[PDB]
Amino acid sequence: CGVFGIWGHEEAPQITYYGLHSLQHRGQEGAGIVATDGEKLTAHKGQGLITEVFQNGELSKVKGKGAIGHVRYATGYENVQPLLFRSQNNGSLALAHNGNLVNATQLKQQLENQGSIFQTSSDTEVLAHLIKRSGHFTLKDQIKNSLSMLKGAYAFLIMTETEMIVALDPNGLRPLSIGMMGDAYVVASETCAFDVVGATYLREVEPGEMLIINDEGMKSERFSMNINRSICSMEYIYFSRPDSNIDGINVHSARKNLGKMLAQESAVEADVVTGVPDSSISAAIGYAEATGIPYELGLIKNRYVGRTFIQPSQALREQGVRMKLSAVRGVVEGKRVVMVDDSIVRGTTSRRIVTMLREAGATEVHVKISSPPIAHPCFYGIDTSTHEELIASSHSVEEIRQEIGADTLSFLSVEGLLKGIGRKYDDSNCGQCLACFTGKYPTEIYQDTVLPHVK
Amino acid sequence: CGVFGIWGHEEAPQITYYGLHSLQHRGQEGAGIVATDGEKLTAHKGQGLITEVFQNGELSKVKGKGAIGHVRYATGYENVQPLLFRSQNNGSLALAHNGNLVNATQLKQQLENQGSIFQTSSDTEVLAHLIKRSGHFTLKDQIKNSLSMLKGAYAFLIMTETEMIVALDPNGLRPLSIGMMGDAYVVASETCAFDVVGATYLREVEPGEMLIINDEGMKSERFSMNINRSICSMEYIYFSRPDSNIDGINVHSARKNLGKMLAQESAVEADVVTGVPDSSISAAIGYAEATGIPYELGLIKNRYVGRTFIQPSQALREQGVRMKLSAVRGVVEGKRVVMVDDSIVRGTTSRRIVTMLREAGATEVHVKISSPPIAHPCFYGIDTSTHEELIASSHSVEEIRQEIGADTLSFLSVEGLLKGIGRKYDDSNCGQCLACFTGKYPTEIYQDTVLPHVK
Amino acid sequence: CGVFGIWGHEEAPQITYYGLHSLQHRGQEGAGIVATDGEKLTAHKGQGLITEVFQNGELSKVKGKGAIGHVRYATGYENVQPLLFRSQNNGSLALAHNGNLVNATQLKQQLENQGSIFQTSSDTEVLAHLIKRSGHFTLKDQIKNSLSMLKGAYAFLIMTETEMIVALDPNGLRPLSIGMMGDAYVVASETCAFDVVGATYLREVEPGEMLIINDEGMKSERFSMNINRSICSMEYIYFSRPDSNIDGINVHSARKNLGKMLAQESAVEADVVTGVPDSSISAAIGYAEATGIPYELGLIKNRYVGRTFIQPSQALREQGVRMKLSAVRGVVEGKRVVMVDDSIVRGTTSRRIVTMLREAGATEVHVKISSPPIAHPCFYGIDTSTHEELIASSHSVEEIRQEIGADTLSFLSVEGLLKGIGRKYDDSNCGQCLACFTGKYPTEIYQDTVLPHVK
Amino acid sequence: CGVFGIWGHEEAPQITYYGLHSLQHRGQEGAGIVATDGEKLTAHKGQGLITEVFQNGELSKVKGKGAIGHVRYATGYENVQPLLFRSQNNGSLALAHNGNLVNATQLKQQLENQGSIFQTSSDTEVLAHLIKRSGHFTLKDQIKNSLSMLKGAYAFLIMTETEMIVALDPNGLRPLSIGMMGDAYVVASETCAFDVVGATYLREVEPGEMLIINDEGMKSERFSMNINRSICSMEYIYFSRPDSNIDGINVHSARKNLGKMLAQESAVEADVVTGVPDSSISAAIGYAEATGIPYELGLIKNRYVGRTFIQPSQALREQGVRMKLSAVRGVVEGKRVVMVDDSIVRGTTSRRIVTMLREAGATEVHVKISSPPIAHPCFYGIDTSTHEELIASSHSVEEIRQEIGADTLSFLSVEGLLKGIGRKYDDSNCGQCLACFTGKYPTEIYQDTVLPHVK
Ligand SMILES: Nc1ncnc2c1ncn2[C@@H]1O[C@H](COP(=O)(O)OP(=O)(O)O)[C@@H](O)[C@H]1O
Ligand SMILES: Nc1ncnc2c1ncn2[C@@H]1O[C@H](COP(=O)(O)OP(=O)(O)O)[C@@H](O)[C@H]1O
Ligand SMILES: Nc1ncnc2c1ncn2[C@@H]1O[C@H](COP(=O)(O)OP(=O)(O)O)[C@@H](O)[C@H]1O
Ligand SMILES: Nc1ncnc2c1ncn2[C@@H]1O[C@H](COP(=O)(O)OP(=O)(O)O)[C@@H](O)[C@H]1O
Ligand SMILES: Nc1nc2c(ncn2[C@@H]2O[C@H](COP(=O)(O)O)[C@@H](O)[C@H]2O)c(=O)[nH]1
Ligand SMILES: Nc1nc2c(ncn2[C@@H]2O[C@H](COP(=O)(O)O)[C@@H](O)[C@H]2O)c(=O)[nH]1
Ligand SMILES: Nc1nc2c(ncn2[C@@H]2O[C@H](COP(=O)(O)O)[C@@H](O)[C@H]2O)c(=O)[nH]1
Ligand SMILES: Nc1nc2c(ncn2[C@@H]2O[C@H](COP(=O)(O)O)[C@@H](O)[C@H]2O)c(=O)[nH]1
Ligand code: SF4
Ligand code: SF4
Ligand SMILES: [Mg+2]
Ligand SMILES: [Mg+2]
Ligand SMILES: [Mg+2]
Ligand SMILES: [Mg+2]
Repeated sequence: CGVFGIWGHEEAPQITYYGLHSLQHRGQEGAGIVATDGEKLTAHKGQGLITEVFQNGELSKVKGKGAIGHVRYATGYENVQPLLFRSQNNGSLALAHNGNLVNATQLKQQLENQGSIFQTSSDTEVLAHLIKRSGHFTLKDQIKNSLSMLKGAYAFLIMTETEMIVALDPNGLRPLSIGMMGDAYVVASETCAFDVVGATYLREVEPGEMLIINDEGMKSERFSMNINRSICSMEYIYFSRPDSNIDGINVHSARKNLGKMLAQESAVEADVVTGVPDSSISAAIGYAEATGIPYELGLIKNRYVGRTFIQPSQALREQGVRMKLSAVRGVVEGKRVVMVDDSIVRGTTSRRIVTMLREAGATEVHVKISSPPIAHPCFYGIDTSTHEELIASSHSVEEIRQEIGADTLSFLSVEGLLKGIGRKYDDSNCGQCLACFTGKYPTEIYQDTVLPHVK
Repeated sequence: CGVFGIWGHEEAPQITYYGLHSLQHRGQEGAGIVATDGEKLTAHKGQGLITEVFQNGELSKVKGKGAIGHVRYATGYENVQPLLFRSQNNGSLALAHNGNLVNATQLKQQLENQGSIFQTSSDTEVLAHLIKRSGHFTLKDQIKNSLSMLKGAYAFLIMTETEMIVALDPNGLRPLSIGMMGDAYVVASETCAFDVVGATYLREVEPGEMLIINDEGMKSERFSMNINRSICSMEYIYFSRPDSNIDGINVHSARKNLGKMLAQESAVEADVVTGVPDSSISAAIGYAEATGIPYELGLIKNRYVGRTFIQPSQALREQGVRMKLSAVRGVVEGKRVVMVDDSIVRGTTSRRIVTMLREAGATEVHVKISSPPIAHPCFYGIDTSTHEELIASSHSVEEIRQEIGADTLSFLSVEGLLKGIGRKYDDSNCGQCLACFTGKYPTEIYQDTVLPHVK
Repeated sequence: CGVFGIWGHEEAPQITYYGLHSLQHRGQEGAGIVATDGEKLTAHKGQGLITEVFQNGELSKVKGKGAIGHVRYATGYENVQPLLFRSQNNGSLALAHNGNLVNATQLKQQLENQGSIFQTSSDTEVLAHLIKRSGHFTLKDQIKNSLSMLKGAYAFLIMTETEMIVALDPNGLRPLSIGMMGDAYVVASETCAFDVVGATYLREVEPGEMLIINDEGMKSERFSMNINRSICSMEYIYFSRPDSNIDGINVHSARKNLGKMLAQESAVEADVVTGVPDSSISAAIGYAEATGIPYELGLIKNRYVGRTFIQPSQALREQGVRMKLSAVRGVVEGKRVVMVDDSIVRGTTSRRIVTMLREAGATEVHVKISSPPIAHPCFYGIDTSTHEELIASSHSVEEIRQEIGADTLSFLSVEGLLKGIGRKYDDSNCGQCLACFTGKYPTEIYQDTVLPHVK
Repeated sequence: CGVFGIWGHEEAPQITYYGLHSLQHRGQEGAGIVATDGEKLTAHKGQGLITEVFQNGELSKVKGKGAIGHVRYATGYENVQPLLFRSQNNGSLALAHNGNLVNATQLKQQLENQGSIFQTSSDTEVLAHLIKRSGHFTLKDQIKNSLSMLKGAYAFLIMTETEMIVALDPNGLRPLSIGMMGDAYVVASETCAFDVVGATYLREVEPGEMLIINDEGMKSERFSMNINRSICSMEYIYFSRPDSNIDGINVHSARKNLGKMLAQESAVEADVVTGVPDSSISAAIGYAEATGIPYELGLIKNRYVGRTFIQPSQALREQGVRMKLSAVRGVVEGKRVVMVDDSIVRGTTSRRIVTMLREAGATEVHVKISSPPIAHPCFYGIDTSTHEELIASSHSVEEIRQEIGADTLSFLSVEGLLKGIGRKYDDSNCGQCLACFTGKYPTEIYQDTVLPHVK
């Protein structure tokens, strides 16, 4: 999921459309914008892409000087964010979340026992309920208080008629950054949103920090003095857009260095290096460049394989009909190929890619993954978690190489990964979460905790 | 436009969906399939993408053992091909064209003076009328006769209840190839269609050749003994998909060598090489690889900028809101950049790209084009032609350079182009049309001839 | 089908929208408007209702000072009229037909043997082909000549850049009338269109007459000196809108008199008179009024049973789920009911209505039909013809009574019908066609002649 | 709004579709069904008509043995009912309301001060919140308790996995009735739903009664011992379907007697009586029948003037383009006309109708309304309330006549209204609410009370 907010701009909702658009890759299962003129909050949101949602429901209707918007990844319209709430006497509150609350089950029951009704399936709503059923005089304080009860990953955009309030979990598991458009303030899951809308980078939101932005500026305030830096590794490996800089480190560049690292760890002798569009192009470029083997487009992703697309019958696929990707035998025929991918999860893609490549007449396929094996669940986002079984969880690397049918299989080591990304922080893992590789989670996982999809 | 036919396959219409899908890049302004069981011809076709056309109108309805399908590029439903015609006594005829008939105006008047009514704007219809108002006993012959009266570029798919008939203009200006799916025969504008559906390459259809395919096989027959090989250069430079092999030469590989050629002609000293997604990625890879400068993603194309997408107000764009592309300052900031593009037409894109790149903090932009300047009209397809004025037609490489704002600007020479593609044919231009560069057209252009868009 | 044209009005296409709208009942299977400014012809047309076609495709795009429009009844977007044809040297022609050409098969072959290609399934196209392949210098003359070769029912609207041309078959089987909007001329299948758009009635187009309307006025010209008046009876009984006056006789009033006639022929003793909405409301009002029995709404038609509507499973219908109509037991329970309907065709509706009425607790059902039995095919329109078998064609009135389950069944006699409508022409059937009752067709029916649906 | 529930039927959701369909006239601004198999509650709902909602979202998905459905009138998807609520431990609750809670503002603040979040704008949600934040052990009791805190009009359908619970406000302002389908129980706003789905009438739900229906039957329980019968008069005059029997009195028959009453109060000498389709057809029939003047269709409502329909420019309307209705001059030309309408609100319709009728050449128009003037707000439904100003509130009868331009204007007296409906309940107004005529409301209207639209 991706979130974008901006405060202090005539066309805040348009900017949000564009910002949110640049984050559209974060998920395409819904989208929404809520905007404020100072008096009223306007809002349109729906399922599907941002474009399926607007000009299928007018962007003109939503008007304001501040807005927050959310792009939802999904595994019901009630769940499409931002969530907006109105009240008789106390005005309005819109909220948008990226992450996952690892104690949400707990809190829902407590809040339900206190008499809260839940209408969505979102964590964002839980935050809404804590805020309401909170003692403090001010919202700033209701929020600070509520935040400190949440466990897990969360980047939160919240706004009312008069302010925008931004908060990041004290591990800073998800990225969140701040930018300037003149005097406007902009806040986005990824920096690419800034590039796209004309915003200048300012800095990251600090884990455990909270920003209150309004017509007289921005103020920062802690809500968790002790912080334990562990940003999601997959943001770097896979999930963010390559033009984004996570913490000033560019995602393309990082992923390319992950390729150089792979080349230094497990070089093999070969004729062409291909990436997989679009997950592992930057790794592949980096790998080829390190080894001296030429980078080729040995695999093509069909640009138009949306949800509209009719799946070939399984019998057709046996026949050889491709769906999303195919191997270019124009390029690989008679070559021995290094196929670089960002990661392996189920293993199903790499097996398929190895098979197509051989069916295009590659003589060797050497699969090289720019991540350590993925053997543990994620609990910090629906986007990053999965219900699918993990191959790395039960198969050794060699057991895996046999399953995908590669000639060789190589994963980046953890040091390689950490070294490749080049993150500066002082501890044995550079302020990154590595839970899904190592099994060592940066927050406690309770026994009532459900997997993000399980909601 | 792109055309796909297959004869001898239970699921000919499904295969055509998938084949046509792989050619979807050829144009998205309409699409259609016509299929035959041996008795009746079924057909669904509409405007928009293949997916907007199917599951918006059922693919299940169209059933057969042969089908031909067309994907239309455009600058009205009546014009979406294939064109299907029925008759009381003489059964049916479906026709699909890719190319442009440089004498269509002439023929229309003659056929109109003979009492033909025209209901579409397509060249395909002209062929239908010549066939009908033709003397010969058989269709094969009516077609051969009709064909010989056409001037220009044309790949034709034609079919009836009982046969499929394929024909290519005797210059072979557009590609057309044949493949096998078991015993089925398959014919497509590009080979990538074969890759995608499980077809094996057989050969190209010969310029001036005509194929008749039916339940007992395929037969070839000339309709123009003297042929003059001049395949569209842009198919190689720009227009085909990179996994396609035009005449056994792979389009990715070719375009990459065009990069190597650029590097040998006009190397400059720089820090990063970027392509433009997706037009000039392969050129860029090749250029970087030749020069030793690192390949980076210094430009990103937003994946979701469909026709649904709301254009930023011109005032917003002045503000810095991007549409389709943006420059990654995460990558270029402080670097001197070689920006490789396939071609320049209006010049408007390259100017923009140069500006964004400088706004992302690139210190130098060196624009290097993997084509000779484009200074003459195309007359051999709506896809390849344009109503926009050509910058290269009135500006020296210098006045252009100044106009896009590049530090340097370099076009591939013609020899470089010919050498890069590396066609082996014996004549001064390797069996390629270079008309839009050189002004020397491979067919005669009459005075009544309209530009392809003018229809 | 219904046709509307107007010449000499800034907003001719809007007027046509509205005119066509008032004729929407004529059929809902497509619709189109073609308009001219004097230079170019603009045109939008599609399948479905006029509103599904406009604001699903803009009315703003079609602009002009004359337009013709068509509303199509159906049992292909190629078939939606008007048909528009363009040419290199000779400008444009749009044509719209209401009726059916009883020799169309003949003509198509002849025109096909002369080398015409047919792209639609419409009669309108045949006229287009005769006009083109016609010897005379002027269009007026080409049309007159072409017309005289047509056999059957036809009201034609035709127009070019400069004129509108209107023609009615020399039997005047379909209505067609002329009106004035200021200085504009208006032509419509039904007069209700005039009421709706602010047009004044002028007169009927004479059977075998042809109008040429242009910027200097209207001129009349015969194309068949000998005429034989036989207007479709169903236009009066059923098919036209009740606010329309066919030949100055109002359709409501006529149908009501048909009710008075029924009352004079076969009065029965009963408690309530119900019509069937909406086919036989006026008849029912008239019947009740004659007999003195009270008019009630003993049947209700659900206003929202469009094509979107999910048909109840046949098992549900056995359970008692209704679709379009139901009987009001609030009104009929314990009463003996006269149920008046305009006509019987298959018989399936009257049986159902009799059953529902008995299930609402009516003690008697007396079915009284304001038309003679329908025992012969129609050949003069798809609207008026049917592929369904005619009950009256094989069943005596008695049998039909037994089949619908009525207590009594009564059809209007032919004299009653003729007397009720009240037309004053001097011949044994008052200038009406009674073919589907009597079997005596007012034009010759050839052996190659297909039923209007068979196309 | 209209509500339909049925318990104990394999196809409960289909039946609900059909039942809801028959209540579609109640409003077309949304629709929804929730169904239960005993374990899970399934639900589809959306904006627009029932058919726009289903087969645009599958009815097959929603399955069960009980269901409740709602059809919403509106002047958001969040507001489309039924409202469905789920919980971790306590299962599910769906609720649907028809009516309006005249103290909802009060209760929302109280519930908001107790920490409730409100996500819809509906009264239905308020009931949901009272139920949750209620002390009692059982739901039956939580509801009874919650109900007793509501002020205003309310018919409520509520259901869970195991039961259906129905309740009517102790004034019985909205109709609600019970029927049988074999052993199934059916509950609907109007009886016409029963007719349509094959249900037998059982009785009305008693004002202040509550039904609990489950797999072992139905049980009744009061929640307000003292009841004060005042059913909405407009249900009879206008709002219900003519085949519905409100409290055993048929709505057609009643409205017809309202015509007889009008005829007895203010007969005038005239030539034809027309109603207005479809609001005042039954009144008109009754009037004509009383006076002996013939009933004619002097006005026609265009059947296809949906929300899709393009409104004629105001300039066109000045020209004489009609929208929904037009006058039949075929019928009224030269006649003096009694135009009977159910009611007058703004007065805008009657003025228009009088004008069209004169433009069709009626010599006199005598407007006769089958309701007392409407001079006071409604507070008991969005359907029945309006934001438009009431003409009768500031204009004397004779001042309205001048405004609509009638020759004469006549309202039914209150006695006439009461007498016509035939009602005899032992009080001065027969158990009907007459608030919008008299100003004497049957419940107290608080100072915080907003007009139903104001939400
Ligand atoms: N506009 C864009 N340009 C380039 N890369 C992008 C863009 N948007 C997202 N991405 C990248 O796409 C990658 C995944 O692409 P995709 O092929 O859809 O993934 P996968 O094949 O694994 O399902 C991500 O790792 C991300 O960096
Ligand atoms: N599925 C695909 N994968 C990669 N490249 C593709 C694909 N389909 C088409 N192309 C390529 O895209 C290029 C043009 O992409 P695009 O960015 O849309 O062009 P442009 O930016 O010039 O308008 C073509 O030169 C073609 O080779
Ligand atoms: N706007 C209208 N108002 C009243 N009657 C109309 C209107 N439009 C068409 N009609 C009438 O509707 C009748 C048929 O209505 P419908 O119930 O659809 O026919 P059927 O039930 O036989 O299929 C026609 O006989 C025609 O006169
Ligand atoms: N299927 C139906 N058949 C007949 N009358 C109906 C039907 N459904 C609703 N009605 C009636 O329609 C009347 C209003 O019709 P309409 O013309 O839409 O109202 P109005 O013109 O006042 O806006 C109501 O008074 C109601 O009794
Ligand atoms: N790690 C990861 N990879 C993903 C995700 N979604 C798609 N992918 C892609 O899926 C690949 C592995 O797919 P799998 O092995 O499960 O078939 C990775 O290369 C990556 O490109 C996700 O959420 N996480
Ligand atoms: N030559 C050519 N380039 C095209 C066409 N359509 C899009 N392009 C793209 O447009 C670029 C030049 O755009 P322009 O200079 O006209 O603004 C080329 O790099 C190519 O990527 C086309 O039909 N022909
Ligand atoms: N005569 C006739 N009736 C039609 C037509 N379309 C619908 N109807 C209706 O169908 C009724 C008879 O239906 P059927 O007996 O075929 O079931 C007539 O009352 C009329 O209301 C048509 O084209 N012709
Ligand atoms: N009383 C009433 N009439 C309504 C309503 N909606 C539509 N109408 C119609 O509107 C007519 C009066 O329209 P008006 O005078 O406001 O222009 C009544 O005859 C009735 O047919 C409603 O909610 N209440
Ligand atoms: S477990 Fe893996 S995917 Fe999840 S936050 Fe940590 S690094 Fe990211
Ligand atoms: S046969 Fe019957 S339906 Fe046909 S034109 Fe004659 S009267 Fe009309
Ligand atoms: Mg990948
Ligand atoms: Mg390019
Ligand atoms: Mg009828
Ligand atoms: Mg009314």
